[PDB]
Amino acid sequence: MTLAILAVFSVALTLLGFVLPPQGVKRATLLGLALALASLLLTWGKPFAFGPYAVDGVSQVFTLLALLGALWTVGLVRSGRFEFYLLVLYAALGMHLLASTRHLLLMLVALEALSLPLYALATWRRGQGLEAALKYFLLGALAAAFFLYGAALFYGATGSLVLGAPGEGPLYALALGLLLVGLGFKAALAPFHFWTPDVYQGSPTPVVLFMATSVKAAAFAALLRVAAPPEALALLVALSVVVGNLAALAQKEAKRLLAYSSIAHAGYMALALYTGNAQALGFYLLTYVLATGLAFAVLSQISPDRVPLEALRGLYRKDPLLGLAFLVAMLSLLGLPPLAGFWGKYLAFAEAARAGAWGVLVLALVTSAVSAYYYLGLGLAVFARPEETPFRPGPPWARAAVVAAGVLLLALGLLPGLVLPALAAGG
Amino acid sequence: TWSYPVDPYWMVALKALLVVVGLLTAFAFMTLIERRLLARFQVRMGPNRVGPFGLLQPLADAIKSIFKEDIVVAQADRFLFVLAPLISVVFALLAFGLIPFGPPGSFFGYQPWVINLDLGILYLFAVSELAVYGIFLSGWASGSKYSLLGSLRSSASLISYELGLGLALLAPVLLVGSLNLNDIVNWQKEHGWLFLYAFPAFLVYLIASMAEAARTPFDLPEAEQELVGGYHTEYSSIKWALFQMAEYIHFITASALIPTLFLGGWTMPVLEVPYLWMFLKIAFFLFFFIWIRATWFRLRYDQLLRFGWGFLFPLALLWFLVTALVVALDLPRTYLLYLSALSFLVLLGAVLY
Amino acid sequence: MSLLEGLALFLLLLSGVLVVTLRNAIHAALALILNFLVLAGVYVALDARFLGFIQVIVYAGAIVVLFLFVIMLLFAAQGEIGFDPLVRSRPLAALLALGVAGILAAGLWGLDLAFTQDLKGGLPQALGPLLYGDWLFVLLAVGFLLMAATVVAVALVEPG
Amino acid sequence: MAPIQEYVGTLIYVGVALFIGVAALLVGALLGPKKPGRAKLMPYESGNDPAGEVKRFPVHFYVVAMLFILFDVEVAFLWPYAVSAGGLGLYGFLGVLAFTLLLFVGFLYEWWKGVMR
Amino acid sequence: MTLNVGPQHPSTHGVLRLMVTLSGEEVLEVVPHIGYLHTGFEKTMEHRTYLQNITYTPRMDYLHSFAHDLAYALAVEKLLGAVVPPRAETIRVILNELSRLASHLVFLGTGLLDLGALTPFFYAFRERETILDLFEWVTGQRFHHNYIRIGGVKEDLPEEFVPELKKLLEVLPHRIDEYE
Amino acid sequence: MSYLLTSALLFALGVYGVLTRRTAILVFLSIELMLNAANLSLVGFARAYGLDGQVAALMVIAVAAAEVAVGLGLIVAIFRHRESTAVDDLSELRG
Amino acid sequence: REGILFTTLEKLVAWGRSNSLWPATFGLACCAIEMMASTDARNDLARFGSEVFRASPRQADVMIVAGRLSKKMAPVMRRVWEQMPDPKWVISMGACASSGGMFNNYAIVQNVDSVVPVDVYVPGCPPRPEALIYAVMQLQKKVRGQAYNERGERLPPVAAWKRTRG
Ligand SMILES: CCCCCCCCCCC1=C(C)C(=O)C(OC)=C(OC)C1=O
Ligand code: SF4
Repeated sequence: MTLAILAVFSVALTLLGFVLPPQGVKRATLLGLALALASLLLTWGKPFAFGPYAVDGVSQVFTLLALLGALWTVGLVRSGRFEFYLLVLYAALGMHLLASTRHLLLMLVALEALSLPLYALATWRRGQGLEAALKYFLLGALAAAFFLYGAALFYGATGSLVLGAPGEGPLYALALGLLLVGLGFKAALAPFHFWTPDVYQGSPTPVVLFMATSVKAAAFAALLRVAAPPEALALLVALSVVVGNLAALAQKEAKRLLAYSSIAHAGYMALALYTGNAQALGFYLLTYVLATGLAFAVLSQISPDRVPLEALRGLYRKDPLLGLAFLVAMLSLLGLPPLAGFWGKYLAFAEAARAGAWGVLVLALVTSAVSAYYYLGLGLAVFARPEETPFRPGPPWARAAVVAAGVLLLALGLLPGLVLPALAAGG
Repeated sequence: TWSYPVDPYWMVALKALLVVVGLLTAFAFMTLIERRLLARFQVRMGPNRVGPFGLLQPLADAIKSIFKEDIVVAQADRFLFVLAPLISVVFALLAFGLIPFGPPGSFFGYQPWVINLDLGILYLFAVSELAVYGIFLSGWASGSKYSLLGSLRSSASLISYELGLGLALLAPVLLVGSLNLNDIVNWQKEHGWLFLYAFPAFLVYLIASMAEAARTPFDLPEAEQELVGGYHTEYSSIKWALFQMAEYIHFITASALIPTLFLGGWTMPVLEVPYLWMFLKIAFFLFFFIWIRATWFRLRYDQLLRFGWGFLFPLALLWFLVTALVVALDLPRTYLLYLSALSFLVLLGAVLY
Repeated sequence: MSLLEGLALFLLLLSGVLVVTLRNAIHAALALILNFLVLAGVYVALDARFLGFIQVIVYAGAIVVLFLFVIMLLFAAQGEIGFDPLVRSRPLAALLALGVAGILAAGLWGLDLAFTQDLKGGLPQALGPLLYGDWLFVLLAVGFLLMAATVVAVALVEPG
Repeated sequence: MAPIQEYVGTLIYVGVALFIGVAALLVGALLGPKKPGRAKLMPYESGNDPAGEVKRFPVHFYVVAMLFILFDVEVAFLWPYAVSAGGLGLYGFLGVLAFTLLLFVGFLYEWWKGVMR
Repeated sequence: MTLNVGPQHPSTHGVLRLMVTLSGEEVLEVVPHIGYLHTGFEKTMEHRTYLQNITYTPRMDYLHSFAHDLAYALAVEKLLGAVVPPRAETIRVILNELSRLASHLVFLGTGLLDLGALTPFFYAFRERETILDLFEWVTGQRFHHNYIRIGGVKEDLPEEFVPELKKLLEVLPHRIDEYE
Repeated sequence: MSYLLTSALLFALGVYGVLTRRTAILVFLSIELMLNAANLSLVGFARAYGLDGQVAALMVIAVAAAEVAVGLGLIVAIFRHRESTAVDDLSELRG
Repeated sequence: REGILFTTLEKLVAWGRSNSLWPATFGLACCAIEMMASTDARNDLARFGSEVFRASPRQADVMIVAGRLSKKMAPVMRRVWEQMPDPKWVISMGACASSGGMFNNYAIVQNVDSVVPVDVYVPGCPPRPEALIYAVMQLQKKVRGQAYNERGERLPPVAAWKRTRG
């Protein structure tokens, strides 16, 4: 019964942007996303199913994450073009529809409906942004072709297009692989990750925030529904984490390195797919969403266009609260106690070990230890001597948001026993 | 095709050839009659010459068009230039057999039609798109950007109103419930003269029917009088003849389709003769359209697109939603009689201020 | 059946060869339109009739028309410009292409199925009740996708 | 349903018509003076450069055609609703109603933004 | 589109050459090119008798020619101090304004025809023919009539002319009202 | 089955298109070829498993149309001012 | 193949061409208004076969040269005559076209026969429209091979067949 509000506000603001200034359109978009969030809350553990549209714990949590990211990224952009926000609602709804169904075709429709406005919103006119959008677009359409051939061979392997069907042998495995190709591409799993670095470097910083949170959230919400076999899962995880972190070492730019860190984190998240707990993965993604939203909110306060690594140094001296929150986020992405990122890490690894895949887990853990190099080179430089650096010291909105995100990360590092019960169907 | 029989293959092919030669003769004589009607409109007179009554002019024209140096222009694409007229002619000739001229067996034994496909309007819609295909493909093929501009205008305008055609033609299918035209005709026999119910949509159809080269969008464009149109300005002997022939064929095709769908396809309430009344309504639409050929100016396709987009197609979709509302609630059909009568009275009475 | 079906498949295959081969955007587009015509023929052969005629109506009539318009407005006829050839990519991708064929061939061979069901022809008459009903939600989603795509393209140009 | 042989007949129709069409071209080809010269092949209008070399022509045609593809998709959706309407009752209609609004909004959108572009 | 709207094509009445610098459906800038009809009146008139020059003057503006012949007549009369009888003057203004209506008739015909509807070219021209007959009645020529003279006019109007002119003057107002 | 193997071959051909083609617009053409071959396979299995794949293929065609509209808008936007659409000339962003 | 050398076919095809003459006007000057009048609502060239009037040169056989031919305009006319389908005839309308007329000077070509093969001349200033009708009758009965000059000769039906074009 949230889709009602989403459709209403989307359609209304669509036309209203003609009569109303974009600022009022932004106010209405924020109110609409907040009301969708409230509707999600009041439906906590109250599944609502009309067609293949099925509201369950997975959809609930993951779409809540996407909503938080959307609210946050709308907070920053002051554009006098209301379109730059309308797509948000659109994009938001798309990702929601990605999570709330098991149907492959409607999943594809949701994929395109959320991905197109992403392709468009990366256009600040900046030349590199257009190259990024074009590369992302071509690879996305190729992945949609792969996923569609997977859906076709699925409908061949079973009379329905809903996951969980009995499933045949080699044909069903072939369909599973064809689906996993596109879904991992969308989720930044290797060797389907190439798009993410280019896209994150070219795209404007707040858009990269929205993507790296909500896109990955909804993508994994969809991925969990697949009957993903252990072997392909292991290969994707191994290659993803290895390539992501190793190549991340050499990066001199903040946003690109965050892209590689997000590839490695996709590798980490892909473990829970062994058992598909989706509760532990829910918590993992909550921690990651908080951390990345915070970090990219900081990056947006500094530079929407581009932020090199050295620019972030000395950030503490300007604002202590922001420097502390950024260091906390660095650890949360490293997965260090007593921070909730470590809770998500441990949860995913428990779900993996229960499935009995060991050597992949060993490689993943060694690579996560390797990651400390750049996690520190970003976390620790916070205190170093600031060189010449553009700084625009934000509004109070973003300050309070960053502080809340850091406090929530430290709290759920200390007290995860609050939310974790209410990440299943509502236990 | 629930209730309609099927003829042998050989008779199908021979009927095809017969309809081809009949369209040859018919469009030639209608070129004559357009010449004469245009002349009669402007108090000047037609060719009282090489006839006796003028009915030998098309033969002279056909003899001239051949031997007329069918030329392959250099700096123009070799193959597409040849191919395009064939496209425009073939896809214009076909998709006319579907139109029934009578009840089954009224062909002196077998069948008025050629084929009676279950999905008629979709086939017609496809070939309507493919005619413009041939036109502007020829426009490009000539390799003169002069003709390129004309082919672009052609495709843009004709395709816009080709869209509007669907939003118009929805309603009668809602009422009949079949996509075979003969069922629609029998529907028009029992309940009667579909257009009485669907006047507004019919209007946006008629205007849409003007777009398919008939005249007055008149930014078709013609080579004469403006930026020269496509599909000519480079064709000499047979291909230009083929283009204009196909244009006239689609002209009479639309002039025959408009009565069949909305008005009284032959199926007369009175005197019920198979062919003659259909041919009479065809000639009526031809005369009205030639009246238009003579009487009115151009549109420049900018205001034309503004008109079709803002005025025709919303009206068509509105009427379609009204009709679908009625059929879903099905309470009477009379509400449409009432609303259509009022719509016609309104669209007329606003003139007489 | 098989007699003409083989010929239709060979026409489809050759049309694909050209639509991936021909360097002239117009030649390619025309090969694609012939492909869609043959494809609608195949659809009709496969007891799904409405879909083939929509394929000719929409794709041929509407879209590849627009592609033609773009390649005529944007000359681009000799696509092989700005090479950066990477000649190694020519055979290699082909092998990968060959790869992506064999696996799929491997995926589907030795598979025989129930190719007999009483669809009673894929007329829109029988397609409606599924479409509006069980499938209505997908339809609303598609409509919303189209609304978003319109707004996207508009804001995509929107010169100021 | 409806018999398949009628569709087969449709193909035969083209086979004959196209053939006569090609025959016409052949006739036109054979009967001709065929005196090729440089000036006869010239594109147009007195010496060279009818249009010449300029920047790309207006994308407005692209706008119209994209509009057309989306709205023809709309029409292709509306036909199955057009045929089977009564059996689905008001419920069925309701969907298309909302559906229409969606694309109507699209149209209305492009109306309130306009294309001078 | 560096488009060459050629001389006499496309069907541009008054053969003229235009280099339309143009992208799309607007008009960036039209560079005109003329010289395709220069006949050399202002030169040949240096080699022709004054009386002879009435053979030259009307054939330049062929629509409103008698205004040219009239301007020439008046110029020479002022030059050498000639006196025009009032009857000559009256017939002069009558035939000149009659050719004015002829000019406007063909003007609207060619305007509507060149772009627009073809039918109303005929009716005006139909009326025009009566005008032309009038000239043929008095001058023996359709137009380009060699009638005026430096002193005055060639000869008197024949007996048959005046009723025809009254006929046309009685039918024209309804004709013009129709066109409007 | 011949039809579905043909779908496989056509999908492979469109893949070679996307890998091979230098210009954005022809890549998009190959993308449409791939999606439509997929819809062909959908039609075969819809004949097999009860008619749902037909409405599926219709919706897939609609989706392809929408993303075609947007992708062509983008292809225009990049190379309306810029030189040839050829995609190999875009290398500013490197790993 | 040129439509020649068979007793029946050549007569028949020449008959057809003669009666189907499609004019392509090359409008220059004041003769052209009388040329327009040759189709008006009092004397119409709407019977012999010249009703239809494709101003394009790709769709017409008969070229009516109506007016004074300034020399800058000569090569344009050269190409437009060359830009016709090959069975083409040139009619010289008005005094200015055939000879220099009263404009015997640097501005005008003193004989159109210089650039294009002139078939039929029609004097007058302007020639009455019916003089244009008689001119197209001359050309008509010419292409049938039914034309004799004051020397008595049968004249060849098509000029622009007798020139070593270049
Ligand atoms: C039925 C079509 C008759 C038109 C035939 C003549 C072609 C039009 C161009 C000729 C012309 C010229 C040269 C011309 O100079 C002129 O005066 C400016 C005209 O009309 C006002 C003309 O029509
Ligand atoms: S002959 Fe007389 S009417 Fe003809 S062009 Fe010359 S001056 Fe004009």
